Amino acid sequence: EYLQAMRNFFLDTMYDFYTSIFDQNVSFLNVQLQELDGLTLSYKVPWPVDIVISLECQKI
Amino acid sequence: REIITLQLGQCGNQIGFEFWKQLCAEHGISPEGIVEEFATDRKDVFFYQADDEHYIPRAVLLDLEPRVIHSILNSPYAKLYNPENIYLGNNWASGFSQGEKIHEDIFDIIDREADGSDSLEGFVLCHSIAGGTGSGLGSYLLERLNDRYPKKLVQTYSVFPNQDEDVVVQPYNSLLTLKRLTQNADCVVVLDNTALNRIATDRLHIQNPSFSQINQLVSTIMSASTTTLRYPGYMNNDLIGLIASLIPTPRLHFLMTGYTPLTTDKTTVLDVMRRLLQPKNVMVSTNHCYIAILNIIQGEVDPTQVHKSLQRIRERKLANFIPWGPASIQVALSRKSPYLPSAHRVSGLMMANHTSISSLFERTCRQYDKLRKREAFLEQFRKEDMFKDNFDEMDTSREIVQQLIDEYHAATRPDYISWG
Amino acid sequence: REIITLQLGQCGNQIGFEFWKQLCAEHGISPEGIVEEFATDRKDVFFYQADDEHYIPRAVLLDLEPRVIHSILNSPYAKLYNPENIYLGNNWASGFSQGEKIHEDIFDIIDREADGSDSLEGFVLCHSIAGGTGSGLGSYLLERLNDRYPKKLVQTYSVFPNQDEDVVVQPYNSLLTLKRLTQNADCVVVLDNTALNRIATDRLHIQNPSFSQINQLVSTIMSASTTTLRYPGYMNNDLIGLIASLIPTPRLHFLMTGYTPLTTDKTTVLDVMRRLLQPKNVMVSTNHCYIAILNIIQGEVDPTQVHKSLQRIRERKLANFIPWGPASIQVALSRKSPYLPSAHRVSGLMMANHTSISSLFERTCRQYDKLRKREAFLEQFRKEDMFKDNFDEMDTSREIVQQLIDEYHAATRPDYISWG
Amino acid sequence: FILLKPVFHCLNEILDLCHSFCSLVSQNLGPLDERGAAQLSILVKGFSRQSSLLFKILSHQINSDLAQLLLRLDYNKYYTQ
Repeated sequence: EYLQAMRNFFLDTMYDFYTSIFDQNVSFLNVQLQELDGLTLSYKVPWPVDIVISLECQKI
Repeated sequence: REIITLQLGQCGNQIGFEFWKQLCAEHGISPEGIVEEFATDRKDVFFYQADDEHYIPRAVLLDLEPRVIHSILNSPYAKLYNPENIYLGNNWASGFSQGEKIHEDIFDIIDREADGSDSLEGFVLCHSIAGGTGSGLGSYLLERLNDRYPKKLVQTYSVFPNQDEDVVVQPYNSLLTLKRLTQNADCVVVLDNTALNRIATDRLHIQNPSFSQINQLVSTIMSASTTTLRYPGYMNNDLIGLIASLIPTPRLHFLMTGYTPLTTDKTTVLDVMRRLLQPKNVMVSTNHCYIAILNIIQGEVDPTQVHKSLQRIRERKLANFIPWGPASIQVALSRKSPYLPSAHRVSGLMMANHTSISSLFERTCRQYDKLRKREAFLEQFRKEDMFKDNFDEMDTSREIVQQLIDEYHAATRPDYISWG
Repeated sequence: REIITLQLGQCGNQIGFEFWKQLCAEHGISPEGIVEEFATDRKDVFFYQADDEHYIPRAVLLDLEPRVIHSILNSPYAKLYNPENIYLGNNWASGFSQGEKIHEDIFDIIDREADGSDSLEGFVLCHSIAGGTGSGLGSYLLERLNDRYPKKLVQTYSVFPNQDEDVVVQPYNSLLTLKRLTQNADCVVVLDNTALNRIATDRLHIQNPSFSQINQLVSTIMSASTTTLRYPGYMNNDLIGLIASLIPTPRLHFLMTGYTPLTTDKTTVLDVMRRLLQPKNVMVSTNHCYIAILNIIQGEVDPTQVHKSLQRIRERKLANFIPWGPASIQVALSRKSPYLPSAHRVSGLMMANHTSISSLFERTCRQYDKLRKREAFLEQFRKEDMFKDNFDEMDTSREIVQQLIDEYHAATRPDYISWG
Repeated sequence: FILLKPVFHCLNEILDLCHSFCSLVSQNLGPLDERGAAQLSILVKGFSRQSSLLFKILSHQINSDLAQLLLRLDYNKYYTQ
């Protein structure tokens, strides 16, 4: 469930997320979310899946 | 603590009757005074606890030359109150002079009721500005009340006379009344006649019977303003604690009110917050900016959603006010009353200090000055004449309201360290 | 984003009722408005989310002199929609004039619904060209909608009146309507009466009850056109992103549609692609050549086979179109809906811009000119008379449709750097 | 925030200054020219400084605690201070 959901939380829904960035503040985008070069990305990994899902996997 | 209500003026006695009827329906009270069969909640502020638990309303009706009081008399709700608190020209100075000569016995009635009450907090006033008989006598009583009781609170509910014209002398009367309201009152709740009339013509399709509906509107507003006291929570269950946040300075004490359903006979709190910040839900009419905003919610609320709603509405910046300092919105919660059928149970109220009413006052300041300049509209009334042969009290009130507008416009600026 | 539907004309209200019934059956919705017991999928475009999760259809029904609306009224599906959006001569100018005088309240209803919606994307139109009452009033409303909202999209579903004759004045009416559709609409979905009638007589053995079947056909087509929005994938889940590919130029905005099963009550995608390129699966009637072709597939698809199918059909050259430039076929995929029994689950749709409809328009251009030349077929209608005493608006529309046919035939040429 | 020592050790002063203010202001109903204003100015500057300091230390990990910062942060008043 986590594995399917992870690539659904980046790579629909995220199109709305990017259209706001199309037209600063990183906390603004979270609030817009919850209801071209560069960017920062972040998402917490829980421990029982962190023993399979790598941190460097998030980079790729 | 314990609050006594005073009601004067024809519309003021109308809304007082409607308010007491609304609270008798709201609480477990029969229209005889008897507690209902199915009656937890507090009735120990406006209702004396009598012998058969008779919640007798703590009200004093003041009138002269009664007409509508006779219609109050023949009613099933004429046995809820009137433990003999009823005591029997359209000029300000006329009502002032008439209240002058009978100040003693009505003050004796007030002292009688003060002795009847164990504690005291405030005298809330039902007033109609430039209502004819209510004008002048109401200012006189307001001055007397501020004189005799320097330890109590004065709240004023009143409507401001604007119907887009009628009476050529009423701006003078309302100006003198406003001078008295600025100096001799502690906090003022302002209402507009044309705004409520427009909303009544909006949501319904009436043109004449506006009084009968506006009574309901003001009753709902006033009861909503008191619900957290009437239905005990624990945030601001005193009047003074509520009023302390609303008044940022003793010169600005006029409060703008709304009501979230224009008609309520299952949206979330997020939606109706957005609705309430829209001015069509606001019932009182450079940039005009709020100083301090408060809201009160009563309904079926989830406690996490109010936090995230405050987050999102804060980020959306639908609060089009720029203060001069640190003042912000304040949230409050109240209980939905039983025994009343409510669809879309979420209902809210707003109390905000907004500068826009200055413009409305400025409209009257323009009008009165115009009629002062042409000088064909004072009409030479005799009560006005021996009360003041030179009519410099009108100049005094003009001075005060000019200072008031300047204080308003200094508050509009991003510093209030400078005054106006 | 959020799309509001408008429905007018007798056949337009028929297909609107059938469309809403089809979506209520398609989604987990009861015909009372209640969510079904077994209900993931989006209903947040055409269905308002009401108090008991009541997916109330975002629809405005416009009618005058109602007949079929009474049959809508006595239905179990009269409780799904109608939150009071229903508001109660066969000439274009008659319907134009009648819509002129009541433009305000219906525009007020539109603004009411716009306020009711949080977001907005488009107004999709259910229209019948030369349907009598629908003609003229529909053009008027289209002009009003383009005027008031320059930021929104307009989609038009309509049938083109051809039954091989009947009414001698309808080519005039359809010509004026086409002039309005060219200028005051953003994208047009065209349908032919005789083509759908011929297909209905083909796959079945009916001759009269064609309406009841054609409702199903258009409903299936329109729902298929919206399925990727209604059932969320991630390719073109906005209207505007879908429409952007389909329109190659603002002068050509008419879209040809098909449907891969002529009857669907286990072939592969390769077969039905070959079927869809055969014109018997196409439902709308030198060389005529497509400019741009799109297809949408919903079924049990293997993702490698679509690639190799595109290879083989590309090599077979069953795409008998010669463009003037780089435009090619585009593929899209959608989800097969649950709760509906489907044998041969693979079902597809096509959206293509084809020049052949110009000839159909030319047929009307021939007819109207013929009836203009003999001049015994205008019939001297009075609405047409005071609306235009010289009848030069018909000449204006003739000018526009001539320019349109010339633009068509310039697009047929292998350069569009030259115009027509 | 009692377990966290600096934020505790400035909110104490935030209470104490209000106590000193309320005691001082009740004394005279005319103006303070007897060096009540002298202490009041000191109190004003220290109040602004202390509030900004504690706010900067505070910015635990709960929704409502994050919420109460932003009402003061409407105009970044203690953040432009």
